[PDB]
Amino acid sequence: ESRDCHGTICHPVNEFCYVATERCHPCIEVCNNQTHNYDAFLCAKECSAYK
Amino acid sequence: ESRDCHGTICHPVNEFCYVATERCHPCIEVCNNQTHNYDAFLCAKECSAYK
Amino acid sequence: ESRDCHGTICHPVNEFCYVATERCHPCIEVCNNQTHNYDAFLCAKECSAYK
Amino acid sequence: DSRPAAHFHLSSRRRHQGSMGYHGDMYIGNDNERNSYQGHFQTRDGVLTVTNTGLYYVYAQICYNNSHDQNGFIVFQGDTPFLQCLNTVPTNMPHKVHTCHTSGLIHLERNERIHLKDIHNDRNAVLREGNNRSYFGIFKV
Amino acid sequence: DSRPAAHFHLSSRRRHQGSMGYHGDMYIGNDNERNSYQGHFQTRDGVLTVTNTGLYYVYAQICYNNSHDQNGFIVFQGDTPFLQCLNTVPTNMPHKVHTCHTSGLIHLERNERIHLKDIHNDRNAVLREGNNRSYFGIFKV
Amino acid sequence: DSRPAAHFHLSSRRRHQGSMGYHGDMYIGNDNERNSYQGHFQTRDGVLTVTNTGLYYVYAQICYNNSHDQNGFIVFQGDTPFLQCLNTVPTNMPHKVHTCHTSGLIHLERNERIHLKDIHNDRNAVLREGNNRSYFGIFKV
Repeated sequence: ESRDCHGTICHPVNEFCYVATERCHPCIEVCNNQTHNYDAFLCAKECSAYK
Repeated sequence: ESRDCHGTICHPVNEFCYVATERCHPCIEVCNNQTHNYDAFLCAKECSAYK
Repeated sequence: ESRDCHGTICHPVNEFCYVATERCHPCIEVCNNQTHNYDAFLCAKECSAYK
Repeated sequence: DSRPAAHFHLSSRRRHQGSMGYHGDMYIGNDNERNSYQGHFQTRDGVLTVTNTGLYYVYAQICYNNSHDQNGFIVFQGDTPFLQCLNTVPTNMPHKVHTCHTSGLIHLERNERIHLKDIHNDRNAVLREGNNRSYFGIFKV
Repeated sequence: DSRPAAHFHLSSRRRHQGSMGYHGDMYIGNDNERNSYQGHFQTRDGVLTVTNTGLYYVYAQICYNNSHDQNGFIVFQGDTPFLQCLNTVPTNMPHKVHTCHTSGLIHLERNERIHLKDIHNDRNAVLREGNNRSYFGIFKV
Repeated sequence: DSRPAAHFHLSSRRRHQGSMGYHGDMYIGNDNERNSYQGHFQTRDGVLTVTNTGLYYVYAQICYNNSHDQNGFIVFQGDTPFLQCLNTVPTNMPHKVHTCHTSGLIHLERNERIHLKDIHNDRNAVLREGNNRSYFGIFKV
């Protein structure tokens, strides 16, 4: 599994390479149910190892 | 008076059908003096029964 | 030194005429290190008298 | 020499009551000094009238400078809302400045009209002579 | 009479799997009633195919109405992302509505294709018949 | 074959000092590989020079990716700010990405020039080869 996001290496479990920002993004922002940024598809596909 | 906002029925006194969001909107957001969203025209025309 | 920003006179030390807003702007917003709006070039060129 | 194309600097607004509950302020545009469209367009009270039927590309931009979370405007084809732009800028921060730009193709028949209206009333926007922040224009394709 | 120009009202979306990991939803556009481009364009499944090689100007706009901080879409030239629009609207406020508009020149050879896809999946956007908030169009220059 | 039309991928920026206190960074654009405008445009140091007088439609887009509340850029007609785009994205959230797009008609006489400059200095924006997030272009109407 490659965490290379435009040269920056994301955290192997807590981060993913977000297409919108082209930066490493915290998995908690898309995997948490209470937050307004919850995205089930992104959490399932980009943050499999999270939690 | 019709509170039908794209099929959703707004609260008869506390809500109005907001043209910008095409959703039911709280009257307090446009009728409160302290808030930065205060709109006297909208409050007068859309939220007559509020307060 | 002219603090005339579209007819509005800015505070001589604590404000500057911001090109983006065309309004008087607080120098602390661009001169403070902790804030996310810190701009060293703007602080140096627009807020020489600040602090 | 005249050509069906024009660029307008939005210089003022007028209160206006619409066909179907659209009571937002009507934006008024001043000609750019190099505009020349005699026999192709006619403009009165912020309404542009097309002389000959054709397919026209229109662009419109309003630069808002107020505290409200939601802002936007409408381009009307006759009395029908055709193009629209909307911005959401949250929080109570006083320094909110943002441009809202949209465009599209509008087939206009002879004597058909377009005009530009805000969604809200008494919303501060940048309006001035030779405006380089809020403008709108049209040209035949 | 037919002309290589068209305005499309974005009326629905479809799940779509792309060439290079672009799995965002594909936007589907309905013809404006005054469209007439027989022999210039062909449209199937949200993909527009160009009949003759030429230089085309394209504009695209999606009006988002969801809670997410980041939203955006892509205009594809073949299977290559060419034009893009992105908005950041922060805070957990429920009333987020904003249009994202972009445009550009795309040189298209004969039988080359363009299509419109969101960056995300299952993001609420304004999609309806005669849409005046999300639309996209094209005309030859 | 050459035509007065071009699409530019914004690939870098340069420090630049303007006529009237406009000291924002100058954006530099690379040709799209299908550009062909010999005898219609000339480009040096981010300044585009028009060969023949005419009415040109220009579009410009910068995709910002920084923490600042306010961002924007200017399209210059000669040394006069003509078109502008501005975005306000509040809060201290680190993940701010947004495109700012504007366009308009610019009547350019022979040897007149246009160029693209940011309002600020050292603001991070998306700049790269074959840029599909920040671009600008022009074509004669």
